[PDB]
Amino acid sequence: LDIVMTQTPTSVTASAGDKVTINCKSSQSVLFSSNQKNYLAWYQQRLGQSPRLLIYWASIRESGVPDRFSGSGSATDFTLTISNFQPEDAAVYYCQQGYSFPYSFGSGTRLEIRRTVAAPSVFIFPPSDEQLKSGTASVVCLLNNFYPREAKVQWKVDNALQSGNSQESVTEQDSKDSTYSLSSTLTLSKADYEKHKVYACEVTHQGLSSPVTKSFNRG
Amino acid sequence: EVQLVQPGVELRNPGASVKVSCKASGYIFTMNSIDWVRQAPGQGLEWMGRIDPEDGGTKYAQKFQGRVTFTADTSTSTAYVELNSLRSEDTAVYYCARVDDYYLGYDYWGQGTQVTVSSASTKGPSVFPLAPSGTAALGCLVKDYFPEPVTVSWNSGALTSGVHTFPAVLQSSGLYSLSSVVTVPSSSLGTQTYICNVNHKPSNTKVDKKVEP
Repeated sequence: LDIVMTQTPTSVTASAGDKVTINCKSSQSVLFSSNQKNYLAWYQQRLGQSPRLLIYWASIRESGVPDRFSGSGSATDFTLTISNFQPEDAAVYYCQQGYSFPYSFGSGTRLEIRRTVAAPSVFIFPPSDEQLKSGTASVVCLLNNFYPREAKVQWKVDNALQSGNSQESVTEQDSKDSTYSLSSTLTLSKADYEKHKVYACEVTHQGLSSPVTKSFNRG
Repeated sequence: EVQLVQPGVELRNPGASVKVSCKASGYIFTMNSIDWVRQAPGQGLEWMGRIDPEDGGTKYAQKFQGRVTFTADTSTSTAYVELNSLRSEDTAVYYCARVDDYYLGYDYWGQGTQVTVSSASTKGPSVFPLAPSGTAALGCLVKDYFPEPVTVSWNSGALTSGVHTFPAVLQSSGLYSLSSVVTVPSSSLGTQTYICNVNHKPSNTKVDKKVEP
């Protein structure tokens, strides 16, 4: 044999409050005839975290799990249902069988969230005096609490656009307000940094009517 | 409550063998079997096999049989996983989850133990402040380190609201770089003291940088 777990859909996006549904179908019945118990469990995994058990016995809720989360179905077809979908519920959801060996999980299902367009609060940081000691200069640009994920950053050293010396990283969606945060870092050798006065960061997001620019003078 | 404490991370060269440990605080052994699930990067969970700590009863999923071994010591309430002939494919997060006897698995899980299969040398990070200049943003730059991860906390963990520890990026040097920030009110800059604790266990590095305006 070897039961197979099939999750539907692969990814979902819904507004705060709308009813969310995840389906999981097994290749073989996970219901045990004598105890009339379905061997199915639902889990919620977040980034940089261990999975968290929500539903067991296909319809039983775990202690401390919100009422909105509900387990349903029998034999092969199972369904996890979030009623008042909240920002906290933006995570990966897995279905797991326990009826036979080897144990099988689902492919996972990514739930997402829609929010009002939020403009980024822009911040600029010059390199620290100790970083300088050793012939390097890293300039950091901060794009705090913004939605959608799509945004543009442009470095302008003495009003001359920079290319191929910067790197950016984005955070996962926030559990509370459901926004993003971006960090761009401009890295130059001490000699190149010491050459110029002005250092500008130009941000282009749909939450901003005009491109916001944060700058500084070296010393 | 109940805690399945696994180590944070081990780095081995290819062919070398690791031994993922899992201390079971609790609760208490036994009468709770234990299984091992692995999480490759961005890919789903993959079931490796089980253990009956009662008396070392084991099962392996075909694809893990021959390369893996689960031991358990009833004395220290510690269970293990030993993977042999380490390949770059084996680079994943290894989970220690406690199996409940009815409704199968996994009420309590473990932190993860990233395993990195790399020939490269350990290197401690360089911690630099990101100085602020009615909501101000201050941070820490954890530059040039290997391997991942680094744990950044603020004010010995007392500061949690608005903290954003960014996902680490690979530099041309092959060393990772990371940055951790926090939005605070402008009013607290004169009052409050902000210090980032940085930990890198692979190189045994512990830094506490005080971020000043």
